[PDB]
Amino acid sequence: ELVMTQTPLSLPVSLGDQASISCRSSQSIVHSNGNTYLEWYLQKPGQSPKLLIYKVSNRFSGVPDRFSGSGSGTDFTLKINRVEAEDLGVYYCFQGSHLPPTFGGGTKLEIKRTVAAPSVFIFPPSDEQLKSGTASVVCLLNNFYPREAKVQWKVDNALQSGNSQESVTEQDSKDSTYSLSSTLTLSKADYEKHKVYACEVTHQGLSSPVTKSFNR
Amino acid sequence: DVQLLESGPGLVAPSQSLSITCTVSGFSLTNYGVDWVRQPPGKGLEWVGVIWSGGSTNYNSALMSRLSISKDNSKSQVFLKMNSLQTDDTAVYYCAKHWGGYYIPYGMDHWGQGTTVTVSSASTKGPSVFPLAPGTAALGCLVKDYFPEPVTVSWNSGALTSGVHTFPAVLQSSGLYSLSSVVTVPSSSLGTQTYICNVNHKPSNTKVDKKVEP
Ligand SMILES: Nc1nc2ccc(NC(=O)CCCC(=O)O)cc2[nH]1
Repeated sequence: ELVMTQTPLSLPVSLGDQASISCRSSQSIVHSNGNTYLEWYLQKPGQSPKLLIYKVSNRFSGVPDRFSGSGSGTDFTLKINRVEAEDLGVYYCFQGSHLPPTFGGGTKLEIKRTVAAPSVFIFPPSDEQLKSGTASVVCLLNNFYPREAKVQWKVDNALQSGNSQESVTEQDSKDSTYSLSSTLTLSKADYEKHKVYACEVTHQGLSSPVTKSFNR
Repeated sequence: DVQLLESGPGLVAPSQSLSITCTVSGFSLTNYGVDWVRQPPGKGLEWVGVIWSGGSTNYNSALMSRLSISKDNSKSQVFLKMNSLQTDDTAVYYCAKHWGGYYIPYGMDHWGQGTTVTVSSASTKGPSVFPLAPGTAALGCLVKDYFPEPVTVSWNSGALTSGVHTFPAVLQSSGLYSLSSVVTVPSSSLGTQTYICNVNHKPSNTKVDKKVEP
């Protein structure tokens, strides 16, 4: 039973730099016919896997020259010269010389770009939502870098905890930014009991924490 | 024009059976092997099994006692069937066409979009859709309290693509999912143009169109 060991798990890389991904197999994957059936696949956010490299070093048609596979026996390498924003995603090696075929663990390529501050928007519960017994206050942080960002909820200046949930997008394929949503969930009763709702946001690209708010 | 498209039941109860159909097009299954591959939420790609052009199969070590792949050449269809489903089996299932080589493919050419399978004893719930009301304006849709994944969200029937962000779902203490899709638009068009989000939840057959207004 062949194992494919891919390192590293996550690979942060600046735009235009080189990225090197390693696949090691627990045995030789040179087939008895002399071929070695090792492929590399990219899976981009919200997309199916796509073939880049087959038989160790052959580029699949339409794959740019910045992508090259090499190696033999057990040690194999994918190199991406001048990493582009569009190269973002998870790379998997694949071994097909031996039954059963296996994928490596995957290597996630994150892109390192310049700092970008989020734009913040706050949304009050819709009148339709209140008219069924639940209040969702949504706070949106749009197109920022890096990923680390603190979102705090203040209800009449009472700092909230335990009653909200966050969701972050994958890194954007055109500008390597993240967006995030934080959702504050209250029963209509407990919502209509309070005046000022505030989303407070902290980020490296902001000079001090920005607050978006509204009165109910 | 090569196409592969998976057709699954969306939700399956534990201990029961899974049947997914891959409908294939722009090629002949007499000539091509097809792979089945899967991906549990947040985890890596797993090879599941294969059906060779001639009709013989090979299966994954872990799943092979519960797995069987078959096909209909005349119908351009490949079938994955799987017994005794566990929570573990929750995944996106892809079919993939074989490319190149004699009796071992050089790679996997073309893939289906995937089909999502949740193994659970909960029942199907359609989402409630609530507007998120708006030189740049943000507006959105809050899509709430549905099971299982996925939902698909588009704006203006797919016409408006630029600056759309549909966030990954989150699972609530209620066992129901909830997401939001938002779009950034010009402030000046808020008076002139209308914005509708199109929310589709195939497991419940619920299609909802929502007008988001100032
Ligand atoms: N996309 C792919 N699906 C598969 C399925 C099986 C593959 N390899 C083998 O079966 C190896 C057989 C080796 C032998 O000739 O004994 C290789 C492969 N690649």
